[PDB]
Amino acid sequence: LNNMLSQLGITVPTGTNMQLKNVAAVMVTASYPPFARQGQTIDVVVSSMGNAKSLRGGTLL
Amino acid sequence: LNNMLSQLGITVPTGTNMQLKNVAAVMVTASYPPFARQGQTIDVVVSSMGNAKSLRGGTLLMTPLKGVDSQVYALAQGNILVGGVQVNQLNGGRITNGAIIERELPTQFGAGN
Amino acid sequence: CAWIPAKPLVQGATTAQPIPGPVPVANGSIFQSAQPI
Amino acid sequence: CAWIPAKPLVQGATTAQPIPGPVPVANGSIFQSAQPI
Amino acid sequence: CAWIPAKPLVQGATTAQPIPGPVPVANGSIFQSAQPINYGYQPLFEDRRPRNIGDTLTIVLQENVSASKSSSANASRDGKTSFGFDTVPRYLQGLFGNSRADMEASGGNSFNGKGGANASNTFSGTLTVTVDQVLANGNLHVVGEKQIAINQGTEFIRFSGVVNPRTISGSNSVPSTQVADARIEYVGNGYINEAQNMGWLQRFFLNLSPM
Amino acid sequence: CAWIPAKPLVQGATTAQPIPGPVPVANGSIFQSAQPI
Amino acid sequence: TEFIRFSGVVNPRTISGSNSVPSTQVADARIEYVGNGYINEAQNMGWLQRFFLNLSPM
Amino acid sequence: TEFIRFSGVVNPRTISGSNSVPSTQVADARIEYVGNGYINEAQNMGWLQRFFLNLSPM
Amino acid sequence: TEFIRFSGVVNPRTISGSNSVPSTQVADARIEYVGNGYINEAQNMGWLQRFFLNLSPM
Amino acid sequence: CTITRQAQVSEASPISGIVRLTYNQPLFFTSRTDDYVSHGTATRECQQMGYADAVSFGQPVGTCSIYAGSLCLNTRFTLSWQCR
Amino acid sequence: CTITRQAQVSEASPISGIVRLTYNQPLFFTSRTDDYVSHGTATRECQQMGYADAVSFGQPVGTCSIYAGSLCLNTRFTLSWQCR
Amino acid sequence: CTITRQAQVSEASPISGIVRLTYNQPLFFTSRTDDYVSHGTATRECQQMGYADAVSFGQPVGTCSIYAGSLCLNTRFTLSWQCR
Ligand SMILES: CCCCCCCCCCCCCCCC(=O)O[C@H](CCCCCCCCCCC)CC(=O)N[C@H]1[C@@H](OP(=O)(O)O)O[C@H](CO[C@@H]2O[C@H](CO)[C@@H](OP(=O)(O)O)[C@H](OC(=O)C[C@@H](CCCCCCCCCCC)OC(=O)CCCCCCCCCCCCC)[C@H]2NC(=O)C[C@@H](CCCCCCCCCCC)OC(=O)CCCCCCCCCCC)[C@@H](O)[C@@H]1OC(=O)C[C@H](O)CCCCCCCCCCC
Ligand SMILES: O=C(O)[C@H]1C[C@@H](O)[C@@H](O)[C@@H]([C@H](O)CO)O1
Repeated sequence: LNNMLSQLGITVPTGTNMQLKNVAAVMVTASYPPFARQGQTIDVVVSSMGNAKSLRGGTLL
Repeated sequence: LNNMLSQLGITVPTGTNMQLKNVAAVMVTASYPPFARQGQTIDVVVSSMGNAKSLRGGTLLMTPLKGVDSQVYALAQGNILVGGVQVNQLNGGRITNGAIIERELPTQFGAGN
Repeated sequence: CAWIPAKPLVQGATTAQPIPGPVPVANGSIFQSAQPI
Repeated sequence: CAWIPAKPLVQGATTAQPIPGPVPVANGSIFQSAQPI
Repeated sequence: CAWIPAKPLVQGATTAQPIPGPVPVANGSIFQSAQPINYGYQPLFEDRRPRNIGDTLTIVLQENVSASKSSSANASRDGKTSFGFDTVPRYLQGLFGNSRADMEASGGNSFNGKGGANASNTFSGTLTVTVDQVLANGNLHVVGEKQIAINQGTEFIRFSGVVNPRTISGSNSVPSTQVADARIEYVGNGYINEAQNMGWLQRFFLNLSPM
Repeated sequence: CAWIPAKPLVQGATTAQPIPGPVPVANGSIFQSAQPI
Repeated sequence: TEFIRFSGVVNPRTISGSNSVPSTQVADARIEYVGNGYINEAQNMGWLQRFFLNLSPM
Repeated sequence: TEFIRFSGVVNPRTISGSNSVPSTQVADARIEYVGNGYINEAQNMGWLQRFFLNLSPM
Repeated sequence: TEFIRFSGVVNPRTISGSNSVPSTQVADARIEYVGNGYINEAQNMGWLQRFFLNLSPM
Repeated sequence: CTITRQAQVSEASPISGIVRLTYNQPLFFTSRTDDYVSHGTATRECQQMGYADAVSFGQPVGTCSIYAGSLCLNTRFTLSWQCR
Repeated sequence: CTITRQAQVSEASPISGIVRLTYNQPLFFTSRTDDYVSHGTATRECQQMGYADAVSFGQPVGTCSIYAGSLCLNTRFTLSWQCR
Repeated sequence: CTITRQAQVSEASPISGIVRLTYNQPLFFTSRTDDYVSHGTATRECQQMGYADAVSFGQPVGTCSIYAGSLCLNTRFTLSWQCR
């Protein structure tokens, strides 16, 4: 999250609490189909990585 | 919030309490449509980032929407709409026509055969 | 001697005059790009 | 003597000028590859 | 001498006679205007940062720089060899009978080099400066000067630099460390300042005399 | 000597006379712009 | 007079908060802290002593 | 003046967090920390002493 | 200048975690830690003393 | 005493389209080449690059390049142009 | 005093398609070979490799190569090109 | 002073198909044999092994082989090729 914020233009000090509960680290897996074209879209599967309780209405970024 | 205040002309001292509960840091995602024009508007999705309880009647303030190249492609601002035992998601909302495009992607359409 | 001519290691001008930027385009938008690099 | 010519062990330029990169291809995608190695 | 004519640094009249003002206009209103001067727009909730040429800003110097450098090297070599019979066998008298093989030698080589350097400076003042011009990006070029005549001499404290109109905090104050192109002068006059000059002969000896 | 002519490092005038600004335009608005830069 | 001059290349991502970046994070660090006047002149070796240091055996 | 120069080959996987990598993790480590001026000159042996050190018996 | 050079054969199974392997686990361990300059020269015996050490009786 | 000329180019960076020219001033000397040759050179540099129509946009900058004790033997003055 | 030439090639890495040329400058000397021979050599190197149409894309870099006390007997100036 | 030749082979490992050639450089000497003889030798080594069509794929590496105090009497330069 800090890396994303720094890339977007916000640099959080290294020593900070940063105790958030609305985000979850996830791994996304996809099946690259044969003859895949540049503009096409595919379905993905998102699975929690840490200790997140649920991903009910989350958004993958 | 302090950066926004300083940009607007208010410089809060570095050492201060600043314990507010009416604001929430959010990430806004948008779908840049094909052949996007400069003046057109697109829908955006706002999702809470920190520990905000809800975004029921919140307002998104002038967030720049950038592509994977770190370029500002839209500006999003407006009012969040969230659903009012299957409870609705109160930490994620949608803004219709909340984002106005700023840049146009060059295309080859019409060239070649 | 201390009066012998010498060149400081930080050579060149120590100042940069800011550029005014590009004049706005009357496209009806307050936002104006800045020539992405 | 300390004035005898000498070559530092770290020879060559100590600076690298960044490359601007490849011009974008008007394929309609914001994402642009970078010549995978 | 103290009787030589002199001009005080605060020149001109030290008094201003108040103006009576404008005679009232018989418009039927007790309120009477006073010839408004400036028509410019002024925000209410902003921090009243300097914005134009005549605007004034407060600078807190709080400058503190300290640099140190040290180096040393050494090299010591010592050797000392000996050999002696003091008693030689009859059969070995041919080779070592005399002191022919008796040997004794010593050698030493010691070197020690050192070097060092220090440079520190501090500044703990406050000076109000005035904007000189507004740059293209909005940065303000600030120049200010203050003269104080305690007695028997004058001190000039002058500051110059470029200040970004976003580091100004609260009461129009910005630390000197946040000012680009920091030019700070704190000079003096009079015999007090003259007593701190080396002197022509001593300066020549310092710059030319060997060692 | 201390009487030798010298130029202080902070050269130039240490004062700026404020500009009166632009005369108001009789457009019926109390607000008046200030020539945005 | 004392002149403190700095030069380098700074990545626009190590700048933290109030537009501050440690000098250790700046590439091509060129730092000069020089002085003038008789104070600085008194710290020069002197021509004869310098010649002896650079040439005198031992 | 002091010059501190570094050269090496860094694997782009030992870089941890804030773009920092210990020098012990860099292959082909070339580290130079040299000086100039009379301070550096005073640390040179001297021609005669160097000749004696390299040639004088014992 | 100091040169530290290492050579050997490492089995690609004793490498633990962060690409680190103790030197005791490397076959054909060749380790050199040599120096240059008058500092290194001062640690050489000297031709006459070396000859006496290698030839002088007792 | 008050005569100088020969203001040349010193930098041409396409990134941001910035052209920088430099000229020299002796200790007790002034300098103003022609007020037009610098513009011509900046326009030539912009045309050589992808931009054109150089604009001064700035003010001369003078930084000492040669130091001799408490003096300034030479001063470098820079002129900046933003190609558009 | 102000005459130098003979800017040669020093590196040609197909990875990232980078060509580097180097030239020398004496202590009190300048150097600018022809502003075109470097481009020709870079194009030749790119053609030798799988790329072509070398672009300067950068600015000259000067690092001292010979040190004599508090001086710089020789300075190395580098020109970089990105084959495309 | 600036003349050297005779770049020979030093290693041919079928594992990974790596060919290494080495040449020597005196203290104040340069070296560039012909830029083509090394390729020919690498191709010959690859053909001798099960591979072929050697590719330079790399850059010359120079490591001192003879040490005389604070000097480098001889320098070894290596050229690597990956048979394919
Ligand atoms: C890295 C290794 C490389 C290999 C190196 C090879 C060896 C490298 C060389 C090492 C040996 C040094 C040479 C010294 C003599 C010489 O040449 O260099 C002199 C200058 C010095 C230069 C050296 C710089 C080297 C630079 C360094 C180089 C190092 C590399 C010039 C000179 O000559 N100066 C000279 C001059 O002075 P003056 O200028 O003022 O005039 O005259 C005066 C007066 O003469 C005397 O008078 C006496 C009566 O008065 C008389 O007795 P009397 O019986 O008659 O009474 C008596 O006769 C006698 O000894 C009578 C009889 C004694 C027998 C007793 C049994 C002893 C056995 C003892 C056995 C020895 C065991 C090793 O003899 C001998 O058989 C000697 C034994 C021969 C052994 C052969 C080895 C077989 C291998 C056996 C191998 C064993 C295997 C296990 C008279 N003696 C003489 O003439 C002198 C000479 C006569 C030669 C004729 C004999 C056949 C030689 C035949 C051949 C010899 C060739 C070499 O004998 C020697 O020593 C020769 C020693 C040779 C040893 C070499 C070993 C090789 C290993 C082989 C290794 C490869 C002398 O004092 C003076 O010499 C002296 O002072 C010398 C002093 O004593 C002895 C000090 C030795 C301390 C060690 C050195 C320490 C010095 C260190 C500092 C530098
Ligand atoms: O055997 C010899 O050669 C010697 C024995 C010593 O006495 C020596 O010193 C020398 C003397 O000089 C003669 O006078 O003679």
